[PDB]
Amino acid sequence: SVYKVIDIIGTSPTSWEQAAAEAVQRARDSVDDIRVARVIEQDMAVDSAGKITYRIKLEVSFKMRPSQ
Amino acid sequence: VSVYKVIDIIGTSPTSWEQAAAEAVQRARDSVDDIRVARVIEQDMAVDSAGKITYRIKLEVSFKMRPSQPL
Amino acid sequence: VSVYKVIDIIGTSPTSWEQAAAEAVQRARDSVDDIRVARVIEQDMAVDSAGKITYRIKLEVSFKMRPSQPL
Amino acid sequence: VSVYKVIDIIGTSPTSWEQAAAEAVQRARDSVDDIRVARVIEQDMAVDSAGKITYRIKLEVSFKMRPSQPL
Amino acid sequence: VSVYKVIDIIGTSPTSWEQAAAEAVQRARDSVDDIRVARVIEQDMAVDSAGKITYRIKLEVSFKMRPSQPL
Amino acid sequence: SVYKVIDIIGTSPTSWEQAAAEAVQRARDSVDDIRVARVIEQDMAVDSAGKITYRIKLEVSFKMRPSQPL
Amino acid sequence: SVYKVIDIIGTSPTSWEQAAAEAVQRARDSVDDIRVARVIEQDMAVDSAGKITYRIKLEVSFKMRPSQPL
Amino acid sequence: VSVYKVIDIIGTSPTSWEQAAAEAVQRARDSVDDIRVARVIEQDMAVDSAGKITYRIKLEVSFKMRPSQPL
Amino acid sequence: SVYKVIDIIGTSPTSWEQAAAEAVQRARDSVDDIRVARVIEQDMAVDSAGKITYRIKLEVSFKMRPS
Amino acid sequence: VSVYKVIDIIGTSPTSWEQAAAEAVQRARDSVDDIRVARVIEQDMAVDSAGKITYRIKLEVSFKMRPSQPL
Amino acid sequence: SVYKVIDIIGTSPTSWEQAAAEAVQRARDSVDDIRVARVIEQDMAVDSAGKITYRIKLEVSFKMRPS
Amino acid sequence: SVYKVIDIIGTSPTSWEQAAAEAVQRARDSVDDIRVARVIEQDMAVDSAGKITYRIKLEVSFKMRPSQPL
Ligand SMILES: [Ca+2]
Ligand SMILES: [Ca+2]
Ligand SMILES: [Ca+2]
Ligand SMILES: [Ca+2]
Ligand SMILES: [Pt+2]
Ligand SMILES: [Pt+2]
Ligand SMILES: [Pt+2]
Repeated sequence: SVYKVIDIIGTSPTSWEQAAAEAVQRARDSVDDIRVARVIEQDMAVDSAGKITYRIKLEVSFKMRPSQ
Repeated sequence: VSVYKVIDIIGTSPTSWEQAAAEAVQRARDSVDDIRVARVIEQDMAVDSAGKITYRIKLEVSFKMRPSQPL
Repeated sequence: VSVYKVIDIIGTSPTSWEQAAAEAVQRARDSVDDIRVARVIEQDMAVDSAGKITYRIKLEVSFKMRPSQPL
Repeated sequence: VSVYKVIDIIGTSPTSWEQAAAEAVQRARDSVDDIRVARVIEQDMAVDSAGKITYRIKLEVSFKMRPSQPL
Repeated sequence: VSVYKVIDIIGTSPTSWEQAAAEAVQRARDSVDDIRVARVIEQDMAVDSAGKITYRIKLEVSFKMRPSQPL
Repeated sequence: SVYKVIDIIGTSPTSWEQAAAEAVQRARDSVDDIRVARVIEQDMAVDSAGKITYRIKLEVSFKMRPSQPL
Repeated sequence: SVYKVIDIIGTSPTSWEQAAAEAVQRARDSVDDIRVARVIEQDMAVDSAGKITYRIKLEVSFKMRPSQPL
Repeated sequence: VSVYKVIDIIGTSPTSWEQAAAEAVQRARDSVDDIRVARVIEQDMAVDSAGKITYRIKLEVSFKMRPSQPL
Repeated sequence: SVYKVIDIIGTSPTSWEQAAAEAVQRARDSVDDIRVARVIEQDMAVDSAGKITYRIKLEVSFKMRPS
Repeated sequence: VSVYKVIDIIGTSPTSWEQAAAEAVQRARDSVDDIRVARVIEQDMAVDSAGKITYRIKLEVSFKMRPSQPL
Repeated sequence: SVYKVIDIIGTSPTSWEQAAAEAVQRARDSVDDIRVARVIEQDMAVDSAGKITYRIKLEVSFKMRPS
Repeated sequence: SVYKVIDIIGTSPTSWEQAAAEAVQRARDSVDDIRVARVIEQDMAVDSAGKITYRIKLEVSFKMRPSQPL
């Protein structure tokens, strides 16, 4: 009945959707009761060749197990 | 003499935020016939226990009120 | 008990944001009798190709929900 | 459901913002019963010339948009 | 005339945010007397070294200034 | 040098500019120091007959005199 | 298509609408496809005599044309 | 020169937002001694299919960062 | 060094990503030096046949040469 | 019953935003000894007509209400 | 009377004040009427060896001159 | 590449810059890939003697790794 909230950033060369999804799946590997991920910010990183990386910051909350 | 109402509406899709937006815009157009702009207010995802993702988006749209229509 | 609905409306005017706002409020009062305040949320101008300006203003108002009005 | 309606509503109470919010939610649930989350947008108090306080709260709620339901 | 001053004030209580607000509004009403609405701007808690909580709330109120009152 | 900041509301049946000018002139009654007023918020009161009052909240700042309260 | 966004400030002794109109016209003298100007901020400057100038900041967008720097 | 860690946590309770906030403070103090302020970030309510309400509240807390353990 | 910051809008019938990349590619035509573009706002234009245009407003910053 | 006033104040300095803030706080403390925290709200610079910069900073401070600081 | 508004970023190895001073002085090379610069955002770049650059984004306005 | 983002507060009697460098330095003890720190909030504490402590809240992000559990 008490949850930790954290922000994470996903990235992808394909889409904000895939960057988000990757980040949520990685989070689920280790905290395992994420129900909602809220989009906080979106941006793009760009290199000199013009390759774009889509980056997305998400807020996810998870039930804290009786631990520190 | 033109007064508009503004509402928020949410679309959802397994595919994308663009698809979730398009669903909500289509449903709004079935109710009113002068929507020209829909602004993105918030985006999120819902994740079910099996890890299936649904993309969700809240849009703000305005449309001209008809005389006598309720608030 | 008493519960209220809040909505956002946009008035428009070739003259002023005050006139656009008064038009929106008067239209609102044609439907509900209990509006005593209207908060300004946003203002803009639309411009056509001749340069004719329409002042536009988004207002938030609230009013009592009547039970015989479906949500 | 691919589309959800969103509305903002205000509840009031002489006793708590929690009561003001529960009343607003329960009144909305009378009309649409799949409301699962209500977000607090704004809180205030009205104070009458005797000093009597009314707690007021504005909530945003969403629910599946029905066929033939206005936006 | 009819110019108002707008100020923020914080009330505190071990019991609730509503009581902390009531304390602040009652205190303000004995100095300035035409306060009709108090808006909640921020809420927090102070926790002491023993773990006792003090709920604290920042409110915005406006009151009519006397014709000659300094700023 | 240190400046006090205050927020004030003016009102008018006619315009927000008048509402603002009224608030600003009242401020100028006890301080020759006001050079900018920022609009923070705008609304209208509407009475039962539907008469409108435009109201506007402004922020002003001015030098703190060594004997004034904050 | 791709567009440029800019903020501009108009001023007037008369009204925020006139300040805004004036800035918009100025903008339109250079580009023909401004369709909306969003109000971002309003303020007033006030001189030592208490004379008021209404000032308004607006955000406008227009199609960027080859003969146009960023 | 000291460094502090900042985290956000959410408490919940069927009773009130004050109680939801106290549950989250209690849980935080099980791990750290020196939380002294908890700022309210957001409040909402979750409503189950039976109409039962749970009050939820997101708090931001800071405390001394110790050389061990995570940023 | 000193950088200029500008806002630009890209549009696409396909996606906000395509609208953004269009806008960034065009910016890098006038100044190759852009490394990040932050999304500021997103919206859609909808015509009377219900055809959607996705639009996105980006902030970019670049080394001021001027020149 | 413990109620606090909140005010905004601005300090200025040709040297730094730190010195600007410190000047404001020191002036505030000349009147009210118990100010312990000041939050930065905004920073800017005023620039004169041959390039001299003045750093300015707006701070928010709170302190227990008292009749020598009416409001 | 009409004014142009722009955002600019300055950097410094030593302070946000100096980073700001630099951006303001660079703007003044091009325009004469700048009277206020508002701070929008502050950040720091940090290289792989731990060296810090203070960066600041300012908004400035000035009268827009003919053409 | 998935990153974690956290907020951290540095303090210093010297300046907000030095308070920021303190928090950045401390974070570098834990992770090595921090390249930018964004300022979120600034404040000061002041003691009864007028001694000031500058405080600054920074947001930083770094690639996820076992030693920095979520
Ligand atoms: Ca309560
Ligand atoms: Ca006007
Ligand atoms: Ca997409
Ligand atoms: Ca400094
Ligand atoms: Pt220790
Ligand atoms: Pt008093
Ligand atoms: Pt891990």
